[PDB]
Amino acid sequence: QQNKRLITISMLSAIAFVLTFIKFPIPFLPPYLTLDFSDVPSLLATFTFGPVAGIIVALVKNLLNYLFSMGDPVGPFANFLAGASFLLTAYAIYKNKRSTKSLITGLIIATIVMTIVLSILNYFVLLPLYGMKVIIVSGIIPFNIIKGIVISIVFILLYRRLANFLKR
Amino acid sequence: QQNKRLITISMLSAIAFVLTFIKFPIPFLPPYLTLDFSDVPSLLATFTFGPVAGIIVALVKNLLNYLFSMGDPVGPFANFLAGASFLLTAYAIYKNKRSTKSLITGLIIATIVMTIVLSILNYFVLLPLYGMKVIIVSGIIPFNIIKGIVISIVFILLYRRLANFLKR
Ligand SMILES: Cc1cc2nc3c(=O)[nH]c(=O)nc-3n(C[C@H](O)[C@H](O)[C@H](O)CO)c2cc1C
Ligand SMILES: Cc1cc2nc3c(=O)[nH]c(=O)nc-3n(C[C@H](O)[C@H](O)[C@H](O)CO)c2cc1C
Repeated sequence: QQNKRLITISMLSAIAFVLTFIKFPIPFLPPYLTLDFSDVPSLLATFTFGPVAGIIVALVKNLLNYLFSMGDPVGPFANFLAGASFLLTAYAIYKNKRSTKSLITGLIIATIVMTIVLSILNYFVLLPLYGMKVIIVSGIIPFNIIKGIVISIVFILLYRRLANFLKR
Repeated sequence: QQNKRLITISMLSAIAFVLTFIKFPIPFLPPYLTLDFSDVPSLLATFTFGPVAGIIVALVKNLLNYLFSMGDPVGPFANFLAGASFLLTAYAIYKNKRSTKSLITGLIIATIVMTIVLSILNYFVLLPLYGMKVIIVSGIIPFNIIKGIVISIVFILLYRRLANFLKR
């Protein structure tokens, strides 16, 4: 039971960690911003268990990616922050009344939050990925948008294909 | 707490799943027997939490490997059985009185069990990896032995290098 939740959380983290390495920077946009579906399983986790289940996934994926894809000891962090802010608000919307109309709108406000909060913390995190400008933040945002959207599209498709033997 | 256990179990499963693909059949021995350290983290899991924590890891690693490295819908199973039999007895030895002397001997009896039980179930599982002879079982055993040993050596080294800031 508790163990059933734990087992699946683990599987989702495994797949996420994997997809962590299938990253591919965006044309015309900065390359420290890479983009992967290490976040889609984070979302299946959250719309199956808690948002806490979700956060566990975004978090474990990022830690592992840290040790290994090291040399970028911040990138991991930004990827977590986006993951969690977005998954949190998106759940903090699909949470309330009803479902599907709510899920999708939860994803739209989700990417909007994510982009805001991250363009903010990016004006106090782009600096430490010097350790390891405004025009830079307007290479940032365009990115965040597409991540929001695309993760949403992919998530949505798969979450759909759960109807299969979720029932039928 | 419960969540701390769950987090680390997840990390260990992620690393295991990964190491699942770094496999490399043994010279002079059959090639459906591949050999990987997808089992070492299973062991760190068990000598840190339950043997149940251990089994969760050997199990999640094998499931994922199933879906993906499919085409071998039995290999996954045999890898689980070895993993669990060995990790189980090895813990069912380091469990009792004292530690280190017990840990190592737990690994010795562990590989001896694993080899026995698997050469057994292999005389009623080599057949279904036709679906998907005695001389074959004496390409099997020599394998099982080296897996026991080598996993043990590797496990032992790493488990050691936990002294670092496990304390100092
Ligand atoms: C400086 C820096 C900024 C990042 N900003 C974002 C971001 O704003 N949104 C996002 O989804 N991922 C972001 N990432 C994550 C990036 O896609 C991923 O962590 C890669 O591992 C970086 O190589 C950022 C990474 C770095 C290093
Ligand atoms: C027919 C068959 C027998 C196997 N026997 C063993 C075994 O005896 N011991 C072991 O540790 N792994 C065994 N494996 C696991 C193998 O190393 C791994 O799971 C690969 O996925 C097989 O291609 C076996 C796999 C197959 C297909």
